[PDB]
Amino acid sequence: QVQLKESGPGLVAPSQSLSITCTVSGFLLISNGVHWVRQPPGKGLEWLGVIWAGGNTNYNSALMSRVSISKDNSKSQVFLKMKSLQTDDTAMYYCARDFYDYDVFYYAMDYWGQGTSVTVSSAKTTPPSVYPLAPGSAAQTNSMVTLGCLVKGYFPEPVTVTWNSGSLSSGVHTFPAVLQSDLYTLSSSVTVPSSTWPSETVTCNVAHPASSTKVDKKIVP
Amino acid sequence: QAVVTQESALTTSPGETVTLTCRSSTGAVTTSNYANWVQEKPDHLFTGLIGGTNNRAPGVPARFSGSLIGDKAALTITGAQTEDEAIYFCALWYSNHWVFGGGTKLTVLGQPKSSPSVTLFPPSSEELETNKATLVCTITDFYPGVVTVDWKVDGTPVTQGMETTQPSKQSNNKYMASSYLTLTARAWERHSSYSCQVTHEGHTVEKSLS
Repeated sequence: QVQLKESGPGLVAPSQSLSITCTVSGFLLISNGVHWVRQPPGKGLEWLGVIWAGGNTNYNSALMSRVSISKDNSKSQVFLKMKSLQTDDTAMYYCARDFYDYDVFYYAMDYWGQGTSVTVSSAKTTPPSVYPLAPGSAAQTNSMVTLGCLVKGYFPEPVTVTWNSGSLSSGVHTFPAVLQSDLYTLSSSVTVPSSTWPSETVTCNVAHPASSTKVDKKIVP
Repeated sequence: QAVVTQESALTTSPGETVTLTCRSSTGAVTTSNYANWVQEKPDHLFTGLIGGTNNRAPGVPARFSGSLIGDKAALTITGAQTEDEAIYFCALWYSNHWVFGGGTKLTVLGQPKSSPSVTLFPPSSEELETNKATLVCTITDFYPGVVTVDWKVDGTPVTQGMETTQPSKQSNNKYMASSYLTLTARAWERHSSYSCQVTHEGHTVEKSLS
C-alpha cells in the first residue's frame, strides 16, 4: 500500500542547509510525481515544489532559488534541499503523491506523508535533567496511585519517555512540552494499583536522541 | 499574487449544511485550477477530500461535495457530523504551481463534553538541591480543549512563574494539558499550601498540597 515517510535532521542552524528525504512505498517514482509542502507553526500549508515521474520539477517562485528537489527511482526516494535558512524555515515538512489518472483530467495530491519537524535555531543541544514526581499526599485516593517524571531543560525536541522499559503501557500520559528560554520541559505520568507501589518498583526511562543520552529514574515515595 | 483566501472560521451544528469558499486573488476560479480540498485532523493528519473541483475521493463520505459557486470554488457539507470538525485547506493550480489558502477552522457544536482530571505533584527533593522547585499540575480527559488554570500560594493567587501547555489531543479524542509553577527552593520552604485550580466550561477543579 501507498505510503510516504519523511526523515530529516531535526535541528538545523540559521544560514545553513536543510536536506530531507521522502521514502515512498506502494507505488513507483517512475510513474508518479511527488510534492513537498510545509506548515510553519501556527501557519497554514505552503507548497514548495513537485518532481514529476519524467523528472521535470516546478517550484514555488517565492522559494525558487533556495529550493531544489531530486529523486532516486531505484531507491524510492525524493529529496528536498533548502538553503539560506532563517528561523522562519521552522516547520513540519510533508511529501504527498501527485495523481492525475482520473475519468476527466485533473491534478490531485492524493496520499500525504506524516511529516517531519525541522527546528531552525542557533540554540545548543542540551541533555535533560530527570526528576521523579511522587504523590506527596500519600493518602489512599482509591485503588490507583499516579506517578510521573519531570523532564526538564533540554533542547531540541523530542524526548522519549518509557515506563519500566515499555512494560507499563497502562494509562501512560506524556504531556506536550513547554519552551522557556530555548529549553523545553515535559512530564510523563503512569497510573498503578496502590497495593503495588512502593512494593514493586516503578522506573521511568528517558531518551534524548539529539544528545545520545539515556537516563532512568526510579520513583520512590 | 495568486493569493488564495478562505473564511478563517465557521461553526455549524450536526445535521446542518455549511459551505466553505475558496477565492483566487487573480480572478474567477475555473475548472483549470483543479480545486483540491484537504482535511487536517488533529496531529497533522492530512486527507485529500475532493480533487478537480468536484470529485470526491473514493473513501470520503457522500455528504461532502465541491462546486464552482460563481467566481469561487466551494466545499459543501450536507448534514454535518461532529467528526467534520477540522481545518479545511483549499489549493488552486496555476499551470506551473499550486497555491494553498489559509484554511478554514470548522467547529461543529453538540460535541460531548468532558470534565478534566487534575493531579498536583510537589517539587522533588532532588530538584530542590538545584535551588529551584517546580509544582506540576496535570490535566487529562477533558473536552472541549480549552481550560483555564489558576495557581494559589498560601491562598494568594500567583501572578508570575506559571507556564501552561497548549491542550493536545489524546488517542481517545479528549484533550490533555500540563501547568507548571516554578519557585526557588527558598520560596518553596517559605509557604505551606499550594493549589492548582482548573476552570473548564464554567466549572472549577482545584487540587492542593502542603
